[PDB]
Amino acid sequence: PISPIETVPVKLKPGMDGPKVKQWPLTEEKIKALVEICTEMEKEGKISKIGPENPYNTPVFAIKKKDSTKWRKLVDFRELNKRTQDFWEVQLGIPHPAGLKKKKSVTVLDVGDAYFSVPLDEDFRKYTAFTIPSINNETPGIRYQYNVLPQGWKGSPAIFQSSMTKILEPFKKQNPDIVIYQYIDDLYVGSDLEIGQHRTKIEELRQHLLRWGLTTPDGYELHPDKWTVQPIVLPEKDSWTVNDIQKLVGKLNWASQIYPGIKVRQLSKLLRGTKALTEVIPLTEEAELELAENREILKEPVHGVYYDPSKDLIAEIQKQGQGQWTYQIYQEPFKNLKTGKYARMRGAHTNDVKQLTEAVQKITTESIVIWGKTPKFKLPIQKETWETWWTEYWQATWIPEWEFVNTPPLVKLWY
Amino acid sequence: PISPIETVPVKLKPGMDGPKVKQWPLTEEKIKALVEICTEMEKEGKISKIGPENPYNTPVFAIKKKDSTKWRKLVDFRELNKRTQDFWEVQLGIPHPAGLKKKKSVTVLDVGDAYFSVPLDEDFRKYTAFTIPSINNETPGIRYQYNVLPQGWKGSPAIFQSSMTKILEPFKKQNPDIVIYQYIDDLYVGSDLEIGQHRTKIEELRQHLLRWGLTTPDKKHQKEPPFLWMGYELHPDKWTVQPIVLPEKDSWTVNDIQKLVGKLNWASQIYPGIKVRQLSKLLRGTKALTEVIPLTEEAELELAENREILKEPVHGVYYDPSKDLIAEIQKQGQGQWTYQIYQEPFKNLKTGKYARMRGAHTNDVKQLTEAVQKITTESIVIWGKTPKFKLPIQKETWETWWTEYWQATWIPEWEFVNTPPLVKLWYQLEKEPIVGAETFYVDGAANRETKLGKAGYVTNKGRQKVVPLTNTTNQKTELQAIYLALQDSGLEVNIVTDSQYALGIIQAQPDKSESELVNQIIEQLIKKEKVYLAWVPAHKGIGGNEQVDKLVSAGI
Repeated sequence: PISPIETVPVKLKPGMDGPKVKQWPLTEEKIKALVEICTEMEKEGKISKIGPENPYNTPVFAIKKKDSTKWRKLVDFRELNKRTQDFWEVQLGIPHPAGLKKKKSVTVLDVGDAYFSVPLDEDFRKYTAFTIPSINNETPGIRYQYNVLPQGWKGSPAIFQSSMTKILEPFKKQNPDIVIYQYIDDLYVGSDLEIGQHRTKIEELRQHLLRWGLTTPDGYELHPDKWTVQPIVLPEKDSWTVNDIQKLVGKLNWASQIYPGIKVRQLSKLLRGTKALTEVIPLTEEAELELAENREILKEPVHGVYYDPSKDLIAEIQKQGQGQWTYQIYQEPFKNLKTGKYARMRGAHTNDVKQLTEAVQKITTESIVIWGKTPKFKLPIQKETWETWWTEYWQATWIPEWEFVNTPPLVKLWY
Repeated sequence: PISPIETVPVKLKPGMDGPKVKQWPLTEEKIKALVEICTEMEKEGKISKIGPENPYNTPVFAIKKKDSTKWRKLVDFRELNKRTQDFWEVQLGIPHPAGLKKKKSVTVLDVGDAYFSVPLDEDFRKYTAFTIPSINNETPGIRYQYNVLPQGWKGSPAIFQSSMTKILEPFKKQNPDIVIYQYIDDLYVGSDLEIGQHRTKIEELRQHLLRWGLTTPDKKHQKEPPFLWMGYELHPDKWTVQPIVLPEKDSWTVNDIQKLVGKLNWASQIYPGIKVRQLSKLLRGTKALTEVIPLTEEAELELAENREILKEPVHGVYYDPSKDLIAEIQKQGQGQWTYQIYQEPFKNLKTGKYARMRGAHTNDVKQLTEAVQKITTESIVIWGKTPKFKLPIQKETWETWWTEYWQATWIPEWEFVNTPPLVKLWYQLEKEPIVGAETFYVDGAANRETKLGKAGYVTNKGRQKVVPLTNTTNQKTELQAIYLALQDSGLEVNIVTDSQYALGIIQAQPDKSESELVNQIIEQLIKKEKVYLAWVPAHKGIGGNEQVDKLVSAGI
C-alpha cells in the first residue's frame, strides 16, 4: 500500500500535449474483466473516476499471461511514453548488461505491482485517463485517471529505480554471478546454472521480493545461448537452366547492397543472348570461379555493422511458407544487426495473425535482452486486419511501435 | 427548474480569450418577442441580466418557423465553441435497436427542457453572455448571459450526459435488473416485471429525477406498443426506423444548411453512404446565419443522393443471447457485397451492404476478406461477440490464396454457402517456367518531358516489335509492353521484365482495376493457359533484356 511520499514532478516534452487516442471496441468477455479489475483498483484508491472535462484518453484492454489464468489489465501507453519527458539520467534501466544475452538461461518476472505504492504527481494525472467501452454504447463509458504510477508508463521504473536498486542490493551481494535487468514492468533474470537449479534461484528472488513487499507471480523462461543467425543461401541447381542463372544473378545483385565484394560478370555473360529460360546452360570453369567466391562472402559477418545507442531499431518480417517466417533488425538500411527465422507453426497454431503476433514478440524480447530497447516494426499485414486480432494472442506487458507494409519479391531473397 | 447538482468546471482553450462578437439589429416585432422570451428566461433563472463590466458578446437571431408552435431565440455560439475547451465524447457511436433484448414491459421517458435544467459553472458564465437589442434606439442593450447549459454551446451535450449518469447511478444500483438507457433527452426504461410493479418502478424514477430538478412531463410512453426512442419504433417483437424527411427548398440560409447537416449526421448513423462533405463546405465559406447561400452542383447532387438512400425502409427483430450469431455475405456489383446478420433464419437483426476501395488495383477474395473484417468489428460493437460466418467460396479456394499471398491474413470461423455468384480466382500464375513456350524478353520506356516512349519485345524465336506511345509515363509503357507479349502470343508464354512496378501489380493476381491497361492485361491473362512472369535487373548485361532496351531507349 501507498507509502507517504513526496511526489516527483513529471512534465510533458516541450510544445507537446497529452494523448487523445481512442478506444478500440472490446468484447463482452474482455469488458467484464476490465470492469472487475477497475472497481477494486478503485476501492484500493489507485485510480479515480473522472468527468468529461478531461480531454484525454488512452486505450486499455485485457490480455492473459498464460493458459487459463486471471485477466491482466494492459494499458497502451505508447503514445504517452513518446510525449513524456525523457528523464535526466536515471534511465528506465542502467548501462545495458552486456552479458544478459550470453546466459545459459533467463527468466522474466512481472515486477509491475511495485509501482502501486508510489503516488503520482497530482498534475500529471489527467494525462493518464482511460475509458471503458460499453457493449452497444448503452452506458456512457467508465472514465478513470490514475493516482499512482501506472504499470505501462516509462516514468514509473524511471522513478522507482532507486527503490528497486535498494530492494535488489542484497540479492546482488549474495549472488554476484546472476545477471538481472529491468525493462519497465519486467525483471530479466539470467544465470549460468542448470534449469532445475535455475528455477530455484528464481523462486528465491521471488520470496525475497515477496518479503520486501513485491508480489510477483510465477515466471517465464528463455535461453539466449541457443539463439542463432539465418544467412543468405545459394541453391543446388547452380548454373543450369537459364532461369536458374537468372534467379541466381538476380539474388546476388541485391546482396551487393550488403557485401559489395560479390561480382556479377562471370554469370551475366552466360546470360548473353536471347535463350529460352528452359535451357540447361554450361556451368563454365569461369562461373564456378565467381560462384564459389559468391558462396563464400555469404558465410561471413558483415563489415562496419555495430550497434549505436542513438538511433532507433527497426525490424521487418517476411511470411515465407509453411509456418515459417524471417526477420531483420537494423538501424540504417542494409546494415544488419540481426537476421533470423522464427518458425514454429502447424495445425492449431496455423493462424496467420496468431503466428505473426508471436513472432513480433520473440523479436521484441530479443532486442531488450540484446540491446535493451524495442524495435519499430514494419508489419506484413494490412492495418485493419492486424488491428482486429493482435490482442487475442498478445501475452507480453509491453507494446512495440508498428507500421504496416507490402512485401515486394524480398521473401525470395531471404529464405 | 435549475438542478442543484454539482456543476462541472469548464475551461477555454489554452490562450484564447472569450467571445466578443457584434450583434446585428433585427426587427421591432422580432426584437420585442426576443425580450419577452428573455423575460420568461430570466424569470426561471435560466439567464441573468448583466452590465457595463462584461467585455463579451455573442450574436442573437430569431428563426421565422415555429416548431411545435414556438418562435424562440436562436443564439450563435459558433465563435465560443471555438474557444471552448475540448471535451470527450465517451462512446464508440450511437446505439442500435438490434442490440436490445425483449423486455416484457417498456417505457420511454422524455426529458423536458433537459439542458435548461442542469446548471453551468458560475465562472464560465461571463462567456455565454449575449444581448437583446433595443426598439427605441434611444435605449441601450438588454444584456444577458446563461446560468444553465445553453442550447447550442459546445459542452452542453457532454455535461448533461454526465449530470444524468450521476443522478441515475443511485437508482440504478437498487434495482439491478431494470435496464435504463440514455441518449440526449430520451430515457429508455425497461424490465421483466408486470405493468403494476413496473409502473411503480417508473414512478419511483420520475420522482428520483424530480428531486434533482429534472422534470419528466406527462408525455410518458405509458405501455402502448409503438415506443419512439431515437428515431425508431420499438414494437412488441420488431423495430422499425421512423422515416427521415429532409427539407425541400430552393432558398437555403447558413442556418438552414446547418440544421440539415446535423440531421444528416444523425441519419448517417442509422443509414450508410450518406455524405455531408460538400454541403459542409458551404458553412466554412460564409458567415451570419441569416444570409442565404446557394448550393453548388456537388452539394445539390449530394441532397438528391442521400434522400434517395433515406428512402429504403429499414427494420429488424430483437436480440436473443441464448442463440448463435450468424452473418451471411454475398457478392454483387463487381465490388458490391451484401451481408445479413441473423439468429433465427429469415429473422434479420442487421442488414447492410459493403463496398470499398481495395486499393488502386484489387482482388475478389481480397475483397470478401475485408468484408468479413468489417462485419466482425460491427458485431463486437453491438453484441460484444464475433458472429459465425457463412461465406460463398469453396474451402480450398481460400486455402490456395493464403498459401500463396505474401501478406498474412485471416478469416474467423466460417461455413460454405452453395449460392450463385461464387467468389474465386480467375488465373493461376505458374511457379516454374513452361518447357517449350515462347520466351518474350519485354521492355518499354518513355520521356517525362515528351510523354512519348516505346514498348515491345524480342522473343527467342527471333521475333521483334515496337510501337510508339503518346502521353504515357515512364512506367505505364512498361505495363503496356507486357500487354503486347501477351496478345502476340500463344496459349502459353514465358514473359520477362525488368519492371519491379509491374512484377508486383501482376503478382498479386488482380481481378479488377482503375487502370484500363492493367484491366486489359487481366482479361488476357485469364484467357491464356500457362503464363510465367519473371524478373531480372535492368541496366545490365543479362539476356535479351540487354538488347530490347536499345530499341526502346532514347539517345542510345
